[PDB]
Amino acid sequence: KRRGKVYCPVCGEDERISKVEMSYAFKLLLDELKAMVIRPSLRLKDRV
Amino acid sequence: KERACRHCHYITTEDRCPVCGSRDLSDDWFDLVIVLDVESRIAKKLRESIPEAAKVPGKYAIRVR
Amino acid sequence: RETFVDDILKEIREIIVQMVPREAGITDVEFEGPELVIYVKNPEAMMKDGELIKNLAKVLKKRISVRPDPDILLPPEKAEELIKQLVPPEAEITNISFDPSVGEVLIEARKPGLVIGKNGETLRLITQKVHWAPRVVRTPPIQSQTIYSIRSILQTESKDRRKFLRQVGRNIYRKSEYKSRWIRITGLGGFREVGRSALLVQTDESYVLVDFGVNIAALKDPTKAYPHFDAPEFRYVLDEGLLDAIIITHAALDHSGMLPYLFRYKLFDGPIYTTPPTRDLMTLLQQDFIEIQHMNGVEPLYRPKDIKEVIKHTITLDYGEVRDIAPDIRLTLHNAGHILGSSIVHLHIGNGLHNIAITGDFKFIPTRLFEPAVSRFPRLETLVMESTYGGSNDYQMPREEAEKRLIEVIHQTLKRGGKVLIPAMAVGRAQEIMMVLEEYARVGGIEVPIYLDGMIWEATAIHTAYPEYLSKHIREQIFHEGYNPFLNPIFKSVANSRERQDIIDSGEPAIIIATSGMLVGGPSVEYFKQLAPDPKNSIIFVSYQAEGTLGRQVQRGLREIPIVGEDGRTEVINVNMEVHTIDGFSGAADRRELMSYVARVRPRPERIITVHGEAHKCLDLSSSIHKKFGISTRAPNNLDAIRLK
Amino acid sequence: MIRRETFVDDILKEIREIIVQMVPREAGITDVEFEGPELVIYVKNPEAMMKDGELIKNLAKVLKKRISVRPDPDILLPPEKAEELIKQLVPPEAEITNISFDPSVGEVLIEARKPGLVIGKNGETLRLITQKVHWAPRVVRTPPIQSQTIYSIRSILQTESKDRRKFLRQVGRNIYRKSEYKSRWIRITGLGGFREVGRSALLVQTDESYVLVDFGVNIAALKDPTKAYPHFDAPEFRYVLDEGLLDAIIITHAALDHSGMLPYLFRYKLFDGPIYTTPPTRDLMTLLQQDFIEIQHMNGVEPLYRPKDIKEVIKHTITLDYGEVRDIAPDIRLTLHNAGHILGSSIVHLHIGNGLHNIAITGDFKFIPTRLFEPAVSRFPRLETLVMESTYGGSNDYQMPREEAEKRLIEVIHQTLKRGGKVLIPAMAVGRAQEIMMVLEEYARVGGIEVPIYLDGMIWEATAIHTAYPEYLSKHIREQIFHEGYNPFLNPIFKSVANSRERQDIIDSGEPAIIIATSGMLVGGPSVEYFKQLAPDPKNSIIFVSYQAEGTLGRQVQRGLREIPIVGEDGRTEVINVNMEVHTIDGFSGAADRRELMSYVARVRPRPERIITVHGEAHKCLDLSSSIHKKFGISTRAPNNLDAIRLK
Amino acid sequence: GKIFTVSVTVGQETTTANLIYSKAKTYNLPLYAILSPSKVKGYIFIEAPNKSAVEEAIRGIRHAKRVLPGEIPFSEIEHFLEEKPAVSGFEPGDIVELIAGPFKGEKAKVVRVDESKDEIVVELVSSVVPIPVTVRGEYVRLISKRQ
RNA sequence: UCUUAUUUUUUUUCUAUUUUGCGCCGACC
DNA sequence: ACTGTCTGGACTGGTCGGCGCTATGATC
DNA sequence: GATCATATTGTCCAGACAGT
Ligand SMILES: [Zn+2]
Ligand SMILES: [Zn+2]
Ligand SMILES: [Zn+2]
Ligand SMILES: [Zn+2]
Repeated sequence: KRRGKVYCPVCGEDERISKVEMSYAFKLLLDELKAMVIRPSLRLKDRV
Repeated sequence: KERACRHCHYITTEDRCPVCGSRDLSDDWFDLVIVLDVESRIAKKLRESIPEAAKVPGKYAIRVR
Repeated sequence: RETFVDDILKEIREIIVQMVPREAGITDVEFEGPELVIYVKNPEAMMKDGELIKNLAKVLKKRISVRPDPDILLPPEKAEELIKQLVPPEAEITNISFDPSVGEVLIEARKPGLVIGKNGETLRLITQKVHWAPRVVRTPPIQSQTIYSIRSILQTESKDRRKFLRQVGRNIYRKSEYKSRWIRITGLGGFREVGRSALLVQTDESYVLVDFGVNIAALKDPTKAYPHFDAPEFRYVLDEGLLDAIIITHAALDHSGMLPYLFRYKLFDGPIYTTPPTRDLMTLLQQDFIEIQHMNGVEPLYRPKDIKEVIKHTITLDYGEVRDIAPDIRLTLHNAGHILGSSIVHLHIGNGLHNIAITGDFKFIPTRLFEPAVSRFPRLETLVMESTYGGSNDYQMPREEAEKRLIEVIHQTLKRGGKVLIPAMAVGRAQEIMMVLEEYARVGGIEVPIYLDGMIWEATAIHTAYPEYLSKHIREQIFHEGYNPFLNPIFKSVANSRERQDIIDSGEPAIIIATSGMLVGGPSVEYFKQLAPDPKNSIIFVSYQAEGTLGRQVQRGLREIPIVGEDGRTEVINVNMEVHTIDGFSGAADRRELMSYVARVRPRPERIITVHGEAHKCLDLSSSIHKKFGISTRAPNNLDAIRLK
Repeated sequence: MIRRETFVDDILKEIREIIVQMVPREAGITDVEFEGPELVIYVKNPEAMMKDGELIKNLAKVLKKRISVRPDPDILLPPEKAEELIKQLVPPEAEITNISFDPSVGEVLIEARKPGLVIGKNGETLRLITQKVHWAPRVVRTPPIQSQTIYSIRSILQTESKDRRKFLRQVGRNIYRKSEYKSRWIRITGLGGFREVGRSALLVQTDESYVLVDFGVNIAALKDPTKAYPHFDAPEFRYVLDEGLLDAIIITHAALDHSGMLPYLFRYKLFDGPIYTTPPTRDLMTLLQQDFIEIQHMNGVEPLYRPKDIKEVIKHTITLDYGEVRDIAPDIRLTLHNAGHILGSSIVHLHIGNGLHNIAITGDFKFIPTRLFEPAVSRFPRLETLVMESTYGGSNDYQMPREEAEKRLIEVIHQTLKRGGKVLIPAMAVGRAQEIMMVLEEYARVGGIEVPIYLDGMIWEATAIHTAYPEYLSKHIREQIFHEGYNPFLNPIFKSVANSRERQDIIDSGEPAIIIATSGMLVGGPSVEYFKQLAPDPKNSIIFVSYQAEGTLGRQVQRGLREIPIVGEDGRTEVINVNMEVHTIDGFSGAADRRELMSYVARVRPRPERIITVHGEAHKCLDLSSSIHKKFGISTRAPNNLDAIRLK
Repeated sequence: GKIFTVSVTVGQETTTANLIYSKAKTYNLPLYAILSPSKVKGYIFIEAPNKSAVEEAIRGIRHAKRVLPGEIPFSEIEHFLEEKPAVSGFEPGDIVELIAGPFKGEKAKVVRVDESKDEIVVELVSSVVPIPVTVRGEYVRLISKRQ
């Protein structure tokens, strides 16, 4: 918010970032998987 | 207080040093070493590094600052 | 180094028991900062009259603090009742706090004059009847968050503050009155340049730092943003911990910006002597600087805990109070007149050996807000002077017609129903504009409200908390009369963005005092954006405008300024409101003012060092003073040492 | 020594790469290292290096460093075979005296009477010697007059070769700890000798290096340590000494005011590192320190330092020649130019940055061509700041010309020695005594006198050093030494006395002679003995050439008092009638007067931006600075002690 | 004499060693030697003929957890009883972390290191302006070796 | 009677807008 | 190729209400 | 007295595995 910009720290990619609506429980599950040394890669798809 | 000698590196509670008979005492010291036997290997290692240390059973040190 | 503090304390106790009556019961005599603290068991016989205390202070040359011994102490729940009964009800006491570790009672009251006493006898009577050494502080009529935070920090950290004060007193009096073999002045910054000022007074015994600051303009270049840390003398002083004290001339980023940086990396652990208004304004400005540095995306210079440590290591000195800050160096502060708490630093080295007067930022003409700068000293040998407006053609217009033009522009703007937006600094010109507006509205000229936004309310509250540091007219109005110029009902403060939006949408005429002259941040940008399309409004600039900023762009006559709006799209500001530039409210001394200060200073200094300004301006001012008065003038660069004696 | 960043690995790698790309692979380069300001290259086959003389010059120009090519220790001829090969190769007229070997670095030291024949034209012999010996040679001059000081210094250097080599390697690593660096700021601070005479001390401070110049002691106020010693309480000096950041020390000339405090640092281990100077300055300053500690020991006061720290100073001394540019710091280049004050007196030229700034510290110097020393070099490649002495910067400081003083001395000798008297000329061992005896020898060259001249005291050592270093003398003396077969210092009229028997015999003989003994202002030595034993004699005249300090025997004699109370050993006081004749000719001084200083300021090239006047009285320094500013318009300053002036 | 390891509470190894020494003095134990280096935290070394004597000597002390079954060769602890300054092995240009002092929990880079004064000079990497500070040689720890 | 070192101009403000977890017990559908 | 044995995982959901716990032996 | 590092390491069903 201070910089006002969205970027991927592991990768860079200051341009190709998309907003995804999902449950906060799913975000917590992804955080748990990352803490368990598991990398979930979300392959985004167009809504149409 | 707790003080350690600078010559023989002995740890004593009172002012007098009853092992080497010197009048230099340091309030800062680390590496407490306990000697119980004359022939013990760490006592021999202390002797070759500090010729005036590890002569009698007690407390000693390698470096004094 | 060797310390003779024990022998000095023993001889001081011997002198006391020779002079002070035996029945007083002297138990302990110690050093707290630059003052001498004596603990007694029978304060009734100690201070039957103030003549004995005055004689003791004159003989010992110490700030005598007589406190009851902690062996006897009245209970706080009863001591509060006795203090309330003893203090007249006219002085509205707001808070009473007790320090039992060292017997002290802090009385935060709205009228400290009645609590302190006609000649200080009320404090003696209170500490006689209740057995608690009193310290009176002023309750500000306008509540201030920074002052309350500073007081809470000083109260909750009484143990650390007392230990620091005791160690400072032990370090100061390590030896008796010492005649220095040599005195040297070194400039680590602010020499032939503007900003990042830093002065070093060096003797064979003690070293003193003066107004350590930062350079906002050259913040992109670390070499020019900060005072030179590669100076061998400064490296030696900081490395061996020989810095006896730090003195801040006035609260500004070029004079106090780099102060918390030393405490961030534990490079300094001594005291910082400054006036209370300077201390509070310096913490406010440092907090603001850290906030905008953290917003801009760059790494902040220091954490707020470093500012808290600076507060814990700050010693408050009033105007005209002489204190021993080093075994050969005495320090006093005089009214500079630039901003609130601005102090000209007079350093007396030796017993008449040398005297240095560092003016810093100051004003010589009598302004409405502050008294004129003090041009009289008991002794003066070296004078370090600012050269911000030292050029030959640098002639600021007089204040009278400048304020007349401002008043008439405001009147014409409000006649057509427009809104007046006045961008200004956080301190300095803003409060002067408030005073001018209050004087204009007191006679019935304008009845519209005046809105103060963006930390100007905090500066106004700090100004209210210290009225004795203001001008003679304001002091007369506040103390002798029952009217406070800052407490006018026209002055209003916002609470959130909703109140600002209500003010903007309001159709009635109003005057808005913004927070940023450049219109870079704060509510100034929002007010400019939401009031520019209306042609009835007007904007008045009271400060210089920097290139590349919104303020300079709108001052240059740009009728359409493209800016980055929301959604990442360029939105234009159609500026149809009137633009005015009245730069006659600057708090810096004019070239004529500097010449008058040089001509009217008493006694005439042996040498004058022109600093705090551009190199050409400094050289021109030094040459002009040398040609006019014949005084030896020097304008050295950075890392230049001058041997005064 | 202290430990620094030491980025010398990358610099050495770049130097090795350039050498490989330039020097042919047949040479077989093995090692490249730094010894002080010198670059040392060890190669497997030196038989493919000096076949063209331009290769070494081109390599030195490309690398911008002095290159000393030495063979590897593996390829080393036996010392006897190498010594006999060197002796047979050189011409017999070279007269090689001593040959010393150092197999650790494979270096031969050849002390010879005529170094020019050994070196040859453009070093063509010096390289070719290696082509038959496979040893790196270095030639020094054996003086015609045997010198104890020079021989002792050479023996100390040879016996301590390992420690000297380690110290040189450490100094070279410290010098090149960074690449070509431009300093952000340059300042100079006067720890001593500023607005005062004696105990001079200059400190040049940059953001990377700190250089000390002309560190010395004051003997006028030796009872007070504050007024006699340089300011050790200066924060910059304390920071430099505590952290060991003093990169180098340069001595302007050999004097107590410029080299007295040098052994004090080594006695208390305050500073360790290189001391850059000229060989005559080093030898004469060692002699001066030795006599200073001897005086302190005989006076009953505690000596300032022992001879062991003097030997340590000798072991930590790097000798440079006139006009030689050397790297003493990552940003500072040091050059020594002729000064003309005394033998080995060097004007210091510090070039800081890549043309960023240039400082010229003249110190004591002379501009007129003296009979023994060449005039000071008034031309520099670049000049921005000039530091010059102001000992005679007063308005009335206009000394008579040297011709008048020489005529007065010659006529005084003529009217005194025709009556059978013995002229006594007390003078300093390093100062104007050499000029006096040069004038006497020139007068004796005509044939108008045949009397002997006795060099009692330490004058013999100074004359031996002068003979060992004739290239530092004037152009006329250098011509007469090199391109002509006669030595003015080797005149048979010069005699040396070793003990008291010969001096007593020549005192009691009554034959006319000229005695030149060193005692300062008759504070102690052979000169006071000569005066006491020649006081009843009325047919001889004493000559005073230097200033006489108040309260001394020389001032009492100059005042004309006929009853001089002189204390003696074993109790009591030796008070006798004095029939001595007193003359005062203050014209042989090696200090430039006001006119010479103004001429040097006018004729210096290029004109410096600022001129700093030091090494003189406060009023004299202020008057000289004001006169220069009024005449030439240069911004002149006369700072006091502990004053830092930022240059750039 | 065989070397065994005794695990103790961190920060009070010297107190447990002194307690074991007092127990050996007042209880006639066949203990040959006891060593407690300051650098090693939470463990002490005991030279004894067998591990049984070690576990008997440490028995009864609540601050002595257990005795490791293995036997430490003397070459592993030979370097512990050697006179060597803590500043040795530190070269300028690397990065260190300051364990104690006013700069506690700070990373810095070594600029100057000397063994005579048992001190080292470090420049803070987090400081925007380079200001060298001095700190005791035993107060730093090497994190990455570089020149 | 003698070697191997170099030398110079283009970046700006004194500051700012609704307590989890663990475990137990009981009851209801 | 069969056969008994060792190891691992799950044990319907939801709700109302309560009870109770989440530091301490040295150090100056 | 007020603080401070450390604080131990019931059954049943199904899949995999030595043994004969
Ligand atoms: Zn990515
Ligand atoms: Zn002992
Ligand atoms: Zn300022
Ligand atoms: Zn001199």
